[PDB]
Amino acid sequence: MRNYNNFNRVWKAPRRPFEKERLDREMKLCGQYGLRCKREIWRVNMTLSKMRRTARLLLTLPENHPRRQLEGSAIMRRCHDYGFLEEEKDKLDYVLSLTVPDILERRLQTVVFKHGLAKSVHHARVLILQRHIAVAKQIVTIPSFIVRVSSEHHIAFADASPFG
Amino acid sequence: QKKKAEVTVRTSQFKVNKLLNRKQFIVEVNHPGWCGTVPAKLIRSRLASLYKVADENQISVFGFKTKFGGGKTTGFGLIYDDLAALKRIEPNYRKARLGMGKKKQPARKSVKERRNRNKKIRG
Amino acid sequence: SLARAGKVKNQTPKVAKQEKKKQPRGRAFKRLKYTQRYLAKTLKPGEKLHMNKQPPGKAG
Amino acid sequence: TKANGQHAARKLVRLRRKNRWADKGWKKSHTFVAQKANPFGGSSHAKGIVLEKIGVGAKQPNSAIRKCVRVQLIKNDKKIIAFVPNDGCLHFIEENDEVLVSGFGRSGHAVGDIPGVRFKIVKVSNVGLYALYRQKKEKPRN
RNA sequence: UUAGGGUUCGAUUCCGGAGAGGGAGCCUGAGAAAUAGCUACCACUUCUACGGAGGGCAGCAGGCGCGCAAAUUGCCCAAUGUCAAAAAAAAAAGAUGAGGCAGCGAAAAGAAAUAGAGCCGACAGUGCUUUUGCAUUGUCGUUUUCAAUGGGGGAUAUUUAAACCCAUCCAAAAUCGAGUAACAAUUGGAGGACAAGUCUGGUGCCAGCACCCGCGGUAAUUCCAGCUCCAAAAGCGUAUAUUAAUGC
Repeated sequence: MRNYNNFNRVWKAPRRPFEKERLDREMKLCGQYGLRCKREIWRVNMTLSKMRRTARLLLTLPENHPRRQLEGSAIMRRCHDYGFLEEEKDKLDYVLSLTVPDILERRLQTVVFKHGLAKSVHHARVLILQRHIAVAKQIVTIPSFIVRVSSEHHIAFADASPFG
Repeated sequence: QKKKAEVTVRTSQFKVNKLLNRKQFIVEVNHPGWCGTVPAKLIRSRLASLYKVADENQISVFGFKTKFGGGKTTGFGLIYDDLAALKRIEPNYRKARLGMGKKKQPARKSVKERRNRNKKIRG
Repeated sequence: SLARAGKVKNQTPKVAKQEKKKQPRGRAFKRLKYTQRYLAKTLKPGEKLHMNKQPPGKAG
Repeated sequence: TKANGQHAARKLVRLRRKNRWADKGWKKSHTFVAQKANPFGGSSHAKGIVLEKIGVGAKQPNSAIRKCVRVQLIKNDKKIIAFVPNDGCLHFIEENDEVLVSGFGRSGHAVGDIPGVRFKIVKVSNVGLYALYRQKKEKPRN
């Protein structure tokens, strides 16, 4: 017996999957950003809902409450990192204005293309997985790696690369 | 051809353990342009020159951890003072990679079976 | 009638299907549809564009 | 209505405990007569030995003949009917063959145009009957 | 599982209690009413030249039975602990199916391959237009062409107690390999609820489909086949229970 390692789901399917409204706004993403399947669109959704739950709960509180103070700075800090929000943001209402694209946008697959190192998102997903990209000096072969605001300006190529 | 591959060995955090008369040093390796993993022989040579040990006998190393992407390795190794201290203090398997270990004990199962039958006998 | 079972599935014609080239897979598949329906068009479905349409023939 | 008093608690509790016995969605859980009644013992499936093939009619708005199987249950020694749920697979069931049996859909009401039958035959001799239907496997007589 | 209030589960890794075929009695010990300790009875059960003598897996494997239902008679004390008169080593390394490791393992959970790009032709949309014509974007296609990489192969090796898995690599002087990328994705659906057929053949209240509403009586958008398209995707259907849906 005697396993003390956690399991958790990171993705879940929204209720009523045959809504033609939802289908539109799925394909629109998965085609454009070159995503493999719908599973990816959902994976980000979950983590965003999570973040937005605590932010809502903090916002409710009166000023000068410990929950508000401490954990408010943290939520904000980690949206400054990854470039989801800028450093002119502080409210914890900005945090609730985050939506699904702004996450996907900062995945390595898109960041590679946008920085000029590929000709398509589909093409940049290959460039990742053929082990010919880096994220500063560290070879990353995962397209779902979220890239820091600092470290999207040091992408370069792998040192194992015939293209570098 | 266009280069000569080399193996670079460094260390980070070092101890002096006078209780067991050994050194405990977290190794690092880099090995730019080297093909595949670094064999431990090379590492022992570099460490010899570094800590001014006259032996690769006293240098006995275990474990190596190859980080993802490119040639990189990190590890940990032990130097001992004397060669007698090495043989005595160190585990069997570590030694036997140098070829200073002991011959393997006879199979566990045959021992059990016999150890049971010895309880029966009176002499 | 205890046995007359399988009546229809005896009589029917079998083409036994037809050869086809392999399809795109992974992202490539999802790409394929998102081009067809939502691009090179004035419309997005909706029901405004119909994803499948068929030719005429017979009417009753 | 209800009581809003501070010490009103016990009257509320006892009221609920009475009125849940007017729910059939309470009884179906808590009462073991329901469990006993169910021919699987409330288990997911059970196996049985085929007795006889029984031709079964249909109700008035849709006239058809339906192929059904009188099966006996190993577990409890009860008899039951079940439907063959593929086209022309009456063949692949034969007498005295072991067979599995499942429920189908709503399990408190009988399915339309087959009265008394909530039971469909999934597997014959642990082979998938669907697999025989849409050919992959062939039935063992081995 | 639930916005909240709640609803439901707990045999099972940790803690507490109880039990060792069913019962009772007892010795020893600081501690036991111990069961791989003892005594007796009962239900079973194994040997015996039949005078007698034994057995207790709800310990690990494994076998029989059972049921819808569940792994190897594998390797190791290197690690983690425990017991001991005991550190290791000295000729000279205690024991442990506790425990670790591997095998089997689509219960469950994380990541991710099955292609990507430039030329030519065809189609659609938008802008300008002398209506000739041009530009931009997207799709499809040929004996079209170009690179790159994993699955897989191997090792100067490395991991590990030993060996694997992962990782790193195809020379550092010297070491493999895709083009139909045959290294070819499936499981359920297309009348309504509910995303997708004004199809074509076959059947004709028969065969069957259908959770429910309903389809089939020769004019089938639902059956039986083919093509076409849709949803999810290395996962997808089916059954039963339970929770949400339920302010039923």
